Amino acid sequence: KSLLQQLLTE
Amino acid sequence: PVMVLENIEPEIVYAGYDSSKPDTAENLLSTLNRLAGKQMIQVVKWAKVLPGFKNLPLEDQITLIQYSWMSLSSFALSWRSYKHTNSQFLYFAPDLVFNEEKMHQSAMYELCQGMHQISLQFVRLQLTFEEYTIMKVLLLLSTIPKDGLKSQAAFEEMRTNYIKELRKMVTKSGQSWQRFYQLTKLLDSMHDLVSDLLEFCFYTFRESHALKVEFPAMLVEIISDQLPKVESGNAKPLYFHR
Ligand SMILES: C[C@@H]1C[C@H]2[C@@H]3CCC4=CC(=O)C=C[C@]4(C)[C@@]3(F)[C@@H](O)C[C@]2(C)[C@@]1(O)C(=O)CO
Repeated sequence: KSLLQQLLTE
Repeated sequence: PVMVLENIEPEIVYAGYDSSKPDTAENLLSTLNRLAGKQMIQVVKWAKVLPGFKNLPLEDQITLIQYSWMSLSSFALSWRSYKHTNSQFLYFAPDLVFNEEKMHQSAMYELCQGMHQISLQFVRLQLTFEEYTIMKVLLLLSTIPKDGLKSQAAFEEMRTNYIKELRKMVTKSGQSWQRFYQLTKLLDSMHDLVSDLLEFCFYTFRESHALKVEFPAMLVEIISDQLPKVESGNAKPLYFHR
């Protein structure tokens, strides 16, 4: 899971 | 939406720059990239809760952030330059402000001059915070893939709503009509600038090891996906004029 993915799906 | 944008506006990020250290291009460029990484975490947090953006599929959200990160970063830089220095300097962070001297030492003098021209325009227009926040959203939705996004219709609906939102802002006539024309011409001028910034960014990213120009994980992931798309012609810039 990419950092963009993590930050958008918190 | 204007009241929402005011509340979700990200706080200032410090570069952690030490002014008593040598002004080499490697040190300057590495500091700015580490700063970009910290700034982008806030940018993504700001994007996540934007009215309408939260309704785009995650894949379209990623595509839009990867295409627009450079535009949002340069526009926010010019905003801080205008608000903290009246566009006399490039206010990257409170502890890292570029004058002509730092511009020459960064090895990106002409690109710094290009980013400064936008700050100069903000002084000329006397840009308001409200206008700035809507323009930032329009920059987030300023580039799409050549074949469009997964939810192209949802995208076009959101973007039209933010264009209408900008028109509603400037109508607060004649002067309001000229203002909408000037703010949308300013948005289009970001495409030419960002194209030159990304060219140098892609070069330093490829030549990271030889140049000793560090990139934080946030920028490594974004640029690794973005660079092949831009270079193959997959990016499609959206314009108000031309
Ligand atoms: C010319 C490019 C464009 C630069 C960027 C221009 C916009 C910007 C504004 C900021 O407030 C902080 C960082 C960034 C986002 C930036 F200043 C740095 O990251 C360094 C950068 C990518 C660059 O200098 C490099 O490629 C260095 O490797």
